[PDB]
Amino acid sequence: FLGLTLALSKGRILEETMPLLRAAGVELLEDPEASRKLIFPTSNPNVRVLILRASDVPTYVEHGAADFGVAGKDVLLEHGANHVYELLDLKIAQCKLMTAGVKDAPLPNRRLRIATKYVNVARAYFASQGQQVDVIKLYGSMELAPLVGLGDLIVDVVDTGNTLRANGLEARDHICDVSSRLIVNQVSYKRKFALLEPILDSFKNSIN
Amino acid sequence: FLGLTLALSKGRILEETMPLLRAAGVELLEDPEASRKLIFPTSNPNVRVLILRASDVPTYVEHGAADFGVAGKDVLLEHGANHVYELLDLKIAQCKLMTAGVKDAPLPNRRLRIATKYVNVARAYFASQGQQVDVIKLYGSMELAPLVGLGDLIVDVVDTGNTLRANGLEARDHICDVSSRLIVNQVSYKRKFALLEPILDSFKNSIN
Amino acid sequence: GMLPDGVADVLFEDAHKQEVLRHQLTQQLITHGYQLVSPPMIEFTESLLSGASEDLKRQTFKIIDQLTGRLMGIRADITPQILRIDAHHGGDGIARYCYAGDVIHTLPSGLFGSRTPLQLGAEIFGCESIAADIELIDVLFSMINSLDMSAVLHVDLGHVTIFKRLAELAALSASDTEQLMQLYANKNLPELKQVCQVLPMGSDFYTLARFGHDIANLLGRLSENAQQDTKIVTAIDELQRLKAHLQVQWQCAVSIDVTELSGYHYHTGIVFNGYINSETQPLVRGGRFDGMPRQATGFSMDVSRLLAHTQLDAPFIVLIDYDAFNNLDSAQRQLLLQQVASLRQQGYRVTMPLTAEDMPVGLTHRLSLADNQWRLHAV
Amino acid sequence: GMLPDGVADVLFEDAHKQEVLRHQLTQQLITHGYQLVSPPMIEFTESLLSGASEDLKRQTFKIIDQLTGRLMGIRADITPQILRIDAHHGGDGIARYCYAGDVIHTLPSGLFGSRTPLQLGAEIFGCESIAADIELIDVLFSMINSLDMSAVLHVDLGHVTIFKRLAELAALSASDTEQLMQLYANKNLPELKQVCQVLPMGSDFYTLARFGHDIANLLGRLSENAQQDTKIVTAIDELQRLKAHLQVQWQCAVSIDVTELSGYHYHTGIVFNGYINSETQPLVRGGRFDGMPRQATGFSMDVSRLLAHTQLDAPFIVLIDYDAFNNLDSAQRQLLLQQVASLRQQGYRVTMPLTAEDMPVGLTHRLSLADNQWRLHAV
Amino acid sequence: GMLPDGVADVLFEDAHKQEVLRHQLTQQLITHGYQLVSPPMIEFTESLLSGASEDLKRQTFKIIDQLTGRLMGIRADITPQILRIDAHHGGDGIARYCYAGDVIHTLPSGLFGSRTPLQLGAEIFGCESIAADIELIDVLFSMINSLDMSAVLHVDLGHVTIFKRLAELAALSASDTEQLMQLYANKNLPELKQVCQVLPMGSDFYTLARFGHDIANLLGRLSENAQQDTKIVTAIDELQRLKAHLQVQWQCAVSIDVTELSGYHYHTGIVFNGYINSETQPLVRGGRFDGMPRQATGFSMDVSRLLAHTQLDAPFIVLIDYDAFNNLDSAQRQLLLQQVASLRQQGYRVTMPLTAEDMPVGLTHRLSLADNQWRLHAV
Amino acid sequence: GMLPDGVADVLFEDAHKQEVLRHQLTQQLITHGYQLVSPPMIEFTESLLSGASEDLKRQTFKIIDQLTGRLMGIRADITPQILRIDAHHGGDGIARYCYAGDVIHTLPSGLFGSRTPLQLGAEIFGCESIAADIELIDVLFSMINSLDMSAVLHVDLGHVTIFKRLAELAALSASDTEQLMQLYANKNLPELKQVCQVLPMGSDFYTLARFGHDIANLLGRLSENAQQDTKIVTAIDELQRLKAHLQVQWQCAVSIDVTELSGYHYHTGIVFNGYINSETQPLVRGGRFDGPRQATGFSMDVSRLLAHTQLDAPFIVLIDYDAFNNLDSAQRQLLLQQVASLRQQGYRVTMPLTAEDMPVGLTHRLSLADNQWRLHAV
Ligand SMILES: O=P(O)(O)OC[C@H]1O[C@H](OP(=O)(O)OP(=O)(O)O)[C@H](O)[C@@H]1O
Ligand SMILES: O=P(O)(O)OC[C@H]1O[C@H](OP(=O)(O)OP(=O)(O)O)[C@H](O)[C@@H]1O
Ligand SMILES: [Cl-]
Ligand SMILES: [Cl-]
Ligand SMILES: [Cl-]
Ligand SMILES: [Cl-]
Ligand SMILES: [Cl-]
Ligand SMILES: [Cl-]
Ligand SMILES: [Cl-]
Ligand SMILES: [Cl-]
Ligand SMILES: [Cl-]
Ligand SMILES: [Mg+2]
Ligand SMILES: [Mg+2]
Ligand SMILES: [Mg+2]
Ligand SMILES: [Mg+2]
Repeated sequence: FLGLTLALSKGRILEETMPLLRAAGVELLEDPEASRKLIFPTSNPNVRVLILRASDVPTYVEHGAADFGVAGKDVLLEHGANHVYELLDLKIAQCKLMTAGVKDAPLPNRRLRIATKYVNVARAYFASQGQQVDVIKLYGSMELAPLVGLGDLIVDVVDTGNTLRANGLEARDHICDVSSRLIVNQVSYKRKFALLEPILDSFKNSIN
Repeated sequence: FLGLTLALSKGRILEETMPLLRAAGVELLEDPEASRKLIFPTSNPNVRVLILRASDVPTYVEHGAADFGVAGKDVLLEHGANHVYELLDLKIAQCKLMTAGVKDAPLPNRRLRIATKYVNVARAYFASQGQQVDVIKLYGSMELAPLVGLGDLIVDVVDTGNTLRANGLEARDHICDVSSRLIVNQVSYKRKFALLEPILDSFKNSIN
Repeated sequence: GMLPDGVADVLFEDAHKQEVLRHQLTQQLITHGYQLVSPPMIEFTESLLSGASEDLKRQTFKIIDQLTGRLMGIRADITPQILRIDAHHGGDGIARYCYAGDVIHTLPSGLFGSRTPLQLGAEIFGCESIAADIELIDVLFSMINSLDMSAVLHVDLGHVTIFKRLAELAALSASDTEQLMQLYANKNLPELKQVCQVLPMGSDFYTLARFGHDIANLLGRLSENAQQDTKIVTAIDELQRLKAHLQVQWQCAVSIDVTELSGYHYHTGIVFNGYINSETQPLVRGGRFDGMPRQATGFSMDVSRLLAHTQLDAPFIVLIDYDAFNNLDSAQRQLLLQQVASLRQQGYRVTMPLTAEDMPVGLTHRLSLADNQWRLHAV
Repeated sequence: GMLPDGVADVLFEDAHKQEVLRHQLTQQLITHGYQLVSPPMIEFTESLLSGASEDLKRQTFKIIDQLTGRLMGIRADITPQILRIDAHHGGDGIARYCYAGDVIHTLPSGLFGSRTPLQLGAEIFGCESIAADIELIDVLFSMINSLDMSAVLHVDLGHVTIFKRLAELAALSASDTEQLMQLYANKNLPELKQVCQVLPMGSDFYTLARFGHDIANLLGRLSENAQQDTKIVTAIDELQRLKAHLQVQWQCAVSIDVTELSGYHYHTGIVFNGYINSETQPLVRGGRFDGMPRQATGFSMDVSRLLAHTQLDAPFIVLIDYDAFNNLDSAQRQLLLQQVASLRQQGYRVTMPLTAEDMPVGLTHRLSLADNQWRLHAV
Repeated sequence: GMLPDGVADVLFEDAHKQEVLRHQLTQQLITHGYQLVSPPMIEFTESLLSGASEDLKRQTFKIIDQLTGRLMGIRADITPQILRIDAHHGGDGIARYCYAGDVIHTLPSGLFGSRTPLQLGAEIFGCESIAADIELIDVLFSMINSLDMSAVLHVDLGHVTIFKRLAELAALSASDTEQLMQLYANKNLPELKQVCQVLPMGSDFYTLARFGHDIANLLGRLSENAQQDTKIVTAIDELQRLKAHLQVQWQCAVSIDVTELSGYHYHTGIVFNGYINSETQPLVRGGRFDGMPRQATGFSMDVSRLLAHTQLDAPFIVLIDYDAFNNLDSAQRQLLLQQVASLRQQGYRVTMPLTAEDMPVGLTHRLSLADNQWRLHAV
Repeated sequence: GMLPDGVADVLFEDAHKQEVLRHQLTQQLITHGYQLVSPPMIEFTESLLSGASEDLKRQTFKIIDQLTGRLMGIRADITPQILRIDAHHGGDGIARYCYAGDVIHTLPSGLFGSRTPLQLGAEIFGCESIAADIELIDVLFSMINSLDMSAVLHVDLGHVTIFKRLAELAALSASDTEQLMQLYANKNLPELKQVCQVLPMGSDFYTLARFGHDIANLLGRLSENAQQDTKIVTAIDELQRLKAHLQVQWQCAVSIDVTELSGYHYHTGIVFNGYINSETQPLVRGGRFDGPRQATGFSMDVSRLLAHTQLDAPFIVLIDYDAFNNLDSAQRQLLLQQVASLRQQGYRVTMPLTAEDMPVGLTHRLSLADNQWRLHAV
């Protein structure tokens, strides 16, 4: 395939990216949620789409299996964004990386245990605060971890705070601001700029 | 909580473990599918159940946040079952860890790229075959990886083979047999053996 | 600064508590007739790692003695130093020793473990009898009860002799032995059942992992050859006596795991692991070991791990009023200093202020001059 | 076994004495308002050797953290760890800290000096005033008097500011500054005299060495410019207040040496060195140094060097009679063990025998049954 | 056995090819007047990481010297060793060095990249002129052309002085400088445009990213303050001369990127990055650096990365027929061995067999006997 | 700047010579059928120190792989890596390997030894016959002779099988065996006499140290039990054969020491030590070792040949700065063509950056006289 391969995260990022893609002349020809297909054609025959789990988007782009992709800043910070160009902040899927604990519970005098997907971000954050922490990698939902004593705190993305409050947790510290970014493979940026540039301009103009 | 905490995986593990629990006198008080709850009480007031992503079950169990759990042997091999006891082959969700590649595509002569969830299993397996490999971690679905050239092979669990064949892939090498195992925290096994024994006996009786 | 992993400051009230604990437990051991020794942090590796397992050598940092060009180690374990001391001072009779000092480990022992424990321990040399082990148990439990914790110690008992004997009778290879120990550490009964079907006396090796917890019936489940082996019969009986003693004398919940084989190379008999609440790493480790032919048994614990489970009385933190102290003439100052010395002798923490802003952390009381008299008032 | 040079066992009664001293001196510091901290033995060199002298760097053993591959060290000095702790926890105000912990040195200081001292100390951060230095003296001599030694503590006072200020006012090169320090350290008056003839303010550098011991007249002996210099005037005044306080309040013999310039780069003012009898290396070293601009002043000492100058009362070492004990019924046993518990609470060291031959080292008394009553008899 | 990531065996014909490449490239550099030096794999960190960037420090494995206790490192870069050699042997004039040796990195740079490169390079010390950078280019392209590759080398020129000078003239804070560098690295023009609208001379910083590629018109796009800076003017002129020389003399495809600011701390001027085909990590890295005020410029490359792009003539792999050889009389064997020595001198790989089965790998010819004469026959 | 003890730069003409030596010796081994391999400097200790003796372990610097947390080692010996390579690539037949690379030691072995030798070697796997050992010797000596040194190689032969068999037959404990090795290590005959009197077959163990040098009569001096042992008879015979081969084929002065037992745990038979002049550390170490797969080989530190070898004086040419700058563009390209030819012949030609740019060791100037460039000696 000689065109561009676009890697997209499923769910909220997919939903908020569809308009930008529409404006750039790239619509999917079917609903990914109702499909067995893994590679999707688009209205532009020079572009195809992969629908991936969020944490796999940087992996496909950096190895050149996709030429470019859309991923949350949370995923890129945790993954390490070293081998891709973060060309554009798309200002979609805005949220916050935060620490969170059980509602009203005090910090225990012993060393803090953190349970989280965002293991590198957790260590990096608590390093800058001068706190020493034990960190436990989780792959799934984190809201349960404080409630059954796995960790004292979690690190997760928070938008409204409703998921935290519904599980008897509260947001504690703000780590950083998150939004979805366009990442580009370093080779693809040179070899396929002609194909890329119109699409990058259309995304840039949509964000205005 | 003074009783036992049981960590279960969603899906095939949960559905096939419910009967074993029922025979042991433990029934969930409501349906997990139609519930927002994370912690579930049972008909036995000394047992409560956690519903986790499969890869987190060994984590919760080894740290004692769960006293015991049901987990695929694939997940335990990948994670490392060094800090937990593997007491029983429950013989549910029987399948195989295998390599898989594109249908009829022969191996390239160059260094092989393996894309997989099962990074540690893959390294160990290809090391034992005297094969130098480049391993790429994936969190999501692995069937896409050979089709966009991310890797030459994948390592994944195979039962019928229908998911592979539906995506233009074929099973290649058998790595090992996999089934769900009953795991127990070491401290829990020592301290709460009186609570554990009847349930473990029930499970054993149900399986043999 | 940021400290290495498994390395923590103990600060302020926690440090004060650690000092109190260290001192109380040491004095208790002394008053039970254990001779306090305080060997140094470093020695030549010749002495410090004499007869050491591969585990202890990997755990010991090495450093260079510039005066001789020789290797030294920072101790990972005080027990090898007690061997050295006992060899020169101990004689052929019974000798008792205790100690409390820092040890350093290259890697943590387990999940988020400390690399800088405050190791406190007691050892009895020169007594073959199970009575020495029972004295250590009694001294340990007495020490534990003096701390008035709400945390509960669960005791797990093992006995390396049982497995070592079966290994010799079965004539197991080094690789078979290493495989079984690996499978025992994870109590991997499915794979152990497979491996044991193709091994000599494999029926017994499986039985140890499957039924080792049930110590009253373990002997009958073993093969005819293993039942005739006196050391196996003795080891099982030793386990039964300690179990009974712990339940009767101390109301202690005891579990048995005869496949507990960590420290295979240093342990020579009964082993003891005390777990605090549900914490993964044992608080107390002990058991029988080899002197240099000389019997030995002992335990040790990280004093630092007691800090989350113990409580001191709230301290009395007192500040003398700055203005009123400066208004005093020389003879009134000397009387106040006499009064302050007396309060300090009772355990009040009294600060003499350097300025009007000088404020001790955690202030509870002021010492204030009212009608030519100094009195304490709460803040 | 051979131990390395500067590395010794502290055993038995010496170990008991060291335990008592560490604890009592620590409790005294806490009662004077100093917060106990217990930093770890090992840190990353980044923090441990931040702003260190070349000597401290060379004195610090290096080791590799196997979890990061970064450099760590074994502390040779606790003070830099107190800086780290104070930077994070201290705030802007006054803060007091004390500590007692093992440090390790690559090379000994004195002839046959220790490389493994038990370093005990106290520090005050955030007070510019000489009052802080006087408080430290009060604390130090309160501790020394509690030791009830026959040995005499002689105190040398210096003040590095005097020489530093003269060197700045004299526009001394690094070369001349080094030469003067060498000559001061070696007490070579004749060469000092010659070298001073060709230096600006040379007579002042000579005056420090020749007449600095007479601190009451030193200011009037200096040149017009040095007499008027504010830091020199203050420094000399500080020496006089500190001398007067030591002799008057604490009955301590004080000598002045304003040419005491070791630790030139760490000391920022007054320096204190306490000597025990005629021993060459000071027991106590102290003075002003930098925090962080944060004021700091402190002292430290090797607790193990107090062992040879302190005494405890002879211990009571008791052995329960074996035969009589085993002959008791459970209620009698219970009565005896309460009586033994009371003895142990009073510091008696009571061994329960494991055999008829179980004999504690240094036995002083037998607790024997005679006429249905248990009593102590001297051996 | 499994090898670590970024660690590979180089085997057989690849090894032979690596040997030929290392030798021929070293000999070429020697013939251009570069002095070969072979510094060791390990050194004290004092020398090895003198004035090292933070990156180089992290990339260097640490080990302890057991003769001194001092810290050593396994070299991650040969250039600091060349500085050391030049400081002692180089004098004040021009000095030329080349080298070829193994270096180890703690982490790989590229995806599945090597941690064990065979680093080859050349450096010129003591020349300020652009002429020295031009000579290095001439030597590099002479070497590249000798390899007879079909792969095309694309050269990227930058010059760190331009941005550094703009940063000074704009009085940028560290955090502002770091933010611009991250945006340049990431090619984020839209966010760069926004950050540059709120910065002093932000229009020049945005110009570097948007119009740096066009070097002929770059000076004339910059502000008046930047156009008046001689260092910026010189830097741009240096870029133009190098570009012209690479197109004229070598017909090289040259891109300019003045936002190429990796190695911001070691580079001091003009930089070159040679890329092979479409591989992401540059094959050749070069540029101006400091001779810690000694001028230095150089380049290096991993020789092992040439292996995939170069070919040798197929090897002649000869087996002497075992049975026919052992039927020979002594005189016939001597004549055959003379023929074998002659073949070996011309680069034939002749195996003298130990057995009838002795079979070299990749056999191409047999030296067989046919009608009383020894000839090569293809298999 | 100062370097660690036993760590030396190799500089300038010595570096050039080291590179020539490395290349020539490697190419010689390749032309004798040895497969070149270049294993890495670092590996996991799991592979690198698989079945390693305590001395090899102590000599190996350990480091941590940040990617996995596992211990790696910097190689102190390339032979274990050849074993790994042979196990995967070499099959059941005969296989030949050669190598040349840097190895690193934690401590120097012996008086003022190097810790960073350039280790060059060759190994034959899969041949039990003494013929493989003979082939290695012939290769070795062919390499040594090609260097045209005036320095002389003395060979010392040993055979660990003789002592290993006597120790098994006598049923010695570990501590007795170790005591005999220490006494053998510095041939302490008086104390060996005492220790041997209390040991089983003690006169055999004393005979090795005392009469081991006289290999023709050694069998006749051993006890009747040792004389009946087939492996002892073969070992003594192997020593006689190699001694005769070295004398007849190579005119080599050979000494025998059957108590040469350093590397007791890796050597499985014949051992070979080559000494250059009177130097304390052998230049060449070799011997039989384990692969059940037979192996035998040698290695040497290439850097130790530098003091004993010489290359021809180099031709170091400087082009005249002023004449070069006065040339037009077409004339420049003709000179460069002429210079490219000089370089192809092995001349070292400096194109000057300045009029003061002078190469070290200048022998010739290239000078412009009557529209022609010619070489003149300085
Ligand atoms: O602050 P809130 O508005 O409650 O949103 C926060 C949620 O978003 C994230 O999950 P994600 O969006 O990946 O999954 P979800 O859509 O199922 O919550 C996160 O793990 C929380 O569950
Ligand atoms: O050989 P088959 O019978 O097709 O089954 C194999 C599939 O099972 C697993 O799916 P997963 O655990 O994600 O469950 P799912 O198939 O229900 O998604 C795995 O990821 C394979 O795709
Ligand atoms: Cl909240
Ligand atoms: Cl591309
Ligand atoms: Cl990975
Ligand atoms: Cl299939
Ligand atoms: Cl529990
Ligand atoms: Cl401990
Ligand atoms: Cl001290
Ligand atoms: Cl490189
Ligand atoms: Cl060597
Ligand atoms: Mg111990
Ligand atoms: Mg200090
Ligand atoms: Mg370099
Ligand atoms: Mg070797």
